[PDB]
Amino acid sequence: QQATLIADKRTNSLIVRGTPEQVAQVAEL
Amino acid sequence: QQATLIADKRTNSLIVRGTPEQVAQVAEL
Amino acid sequence: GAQNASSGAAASVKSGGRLEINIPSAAGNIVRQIDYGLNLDFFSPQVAPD
Amino acid sequence: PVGQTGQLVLNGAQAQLDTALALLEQVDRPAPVAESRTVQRVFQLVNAS
Amino acid sequence: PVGQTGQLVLNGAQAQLDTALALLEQVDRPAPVAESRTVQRVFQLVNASAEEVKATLEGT
Repeated sequence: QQATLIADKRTNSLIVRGTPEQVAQVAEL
Repeated sequence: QQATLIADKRTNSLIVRGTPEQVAQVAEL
Repeated sequence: GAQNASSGAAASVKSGGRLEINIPSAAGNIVRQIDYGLNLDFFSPQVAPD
Repeated sequence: PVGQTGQLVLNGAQAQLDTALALLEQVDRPAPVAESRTVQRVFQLVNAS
Repeated sequence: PVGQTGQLVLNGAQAQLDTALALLEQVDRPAPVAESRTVQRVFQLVNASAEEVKATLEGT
């Protein structure tokens, strides 16, 4: 699949949820 | 499934009907 | 039910007047508000920990 | 074996007994744990939305 | 066995009998219990709105 992304507008937080490889890709972006 | 919930407006009563595990979850809420 | 240009603003302040418009139409009624005087609209106000 | 209860009734001469128990002390350790198939990271953005 | 009733009629010499009862005292204990496949937590939010937090977490 693809990693789940959750965006909070109040706190300006990005939450990525997936396999450890899919999460390291967002972490470098 | 999920527990059955019955709400009485006249008496403000909540009635939960299900398995003993499903009922203890509403009882703690 | 009326349409205003500041509906999508996070915060607002106004002082002046306001025109209320109610025109019936077959394609959808024109129901508008036009504000005059001073209009200040603020959109999307993010603040950083700095 | 005492059923499938992780117990094991073993019954032999004492020489065999104190040898098998020294080996089992060496080659017998709990299994490793799986890591996980899902992780979370939270990023507090500063400049972007 | 007395059917499937968790009873067990065992019948031998007394030497065997007082030996088997000592072993069974050691290697016989009740089974462990499963934990559960479902848990609940309740969070009393202080600064955020519980309904907006739920919509954020569900992507709606």
